[PDB]
Amino acid sequence: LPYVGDKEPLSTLAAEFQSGSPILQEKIKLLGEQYDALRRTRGDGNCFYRSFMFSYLEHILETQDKAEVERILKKIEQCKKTLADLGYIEFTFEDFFSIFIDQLESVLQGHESSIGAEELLERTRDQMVSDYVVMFFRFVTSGEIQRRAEFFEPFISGLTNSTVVQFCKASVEPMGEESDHVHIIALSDALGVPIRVMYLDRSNISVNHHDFSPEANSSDGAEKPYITLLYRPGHYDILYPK
Repeated sequence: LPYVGDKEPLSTLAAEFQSGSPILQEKIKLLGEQYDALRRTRGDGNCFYRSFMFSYLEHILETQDKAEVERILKKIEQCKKTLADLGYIEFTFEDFFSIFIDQLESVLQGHESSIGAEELLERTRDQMVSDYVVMFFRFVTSGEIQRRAEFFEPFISGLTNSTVVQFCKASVEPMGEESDHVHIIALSDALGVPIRVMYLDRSNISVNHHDFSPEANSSDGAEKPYITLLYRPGHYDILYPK
């Protein structure tokens, strides 16, 4: 029931699908040879954003990579400008920006408002913080898609049969609309953080993956991502390499 779960061994995912498709069972087995743990998110249609929020903040907490925080803060500030250039007035998003930025600061150590791993998890489980951080990612993702509407247009109208702004208002901005590859391209482009997604689906049997990053998403043609997510229909969970 919590928004973000505790770390589990991959064997619990394996037990969960012990009567499932043999293809899925073998992919889970392959997953367990490279990954030590899994962290689930509640399946409410915000899983990609919620799993990204936790794994990213936890990554900063554990690495104390202050230079990475400074980098994303610069990107976050330019996400504010893309939203303003599209006509979003600041009161529509300012609370989403300030709450996420507060978590970025809180997870860096050495000042009055620093927090630890337990309080971070506590905050990602609190709706009045977790949902605001999710809405930040949704607004940042929506702005990046609209800013590059002409580039995204053929892909969105091949997937759906709607315009770009239609897609953003219907399936990016509202809470509970689960993310697809268009969300993940736009978010990783907007924030500049690579994301590895492992696909636990029915396609030799292997677990397909894709690395989303400003470099990999470029149409002209790096470092392995430090965020790894597991995708199933309706689910994005956090994977921990071994």
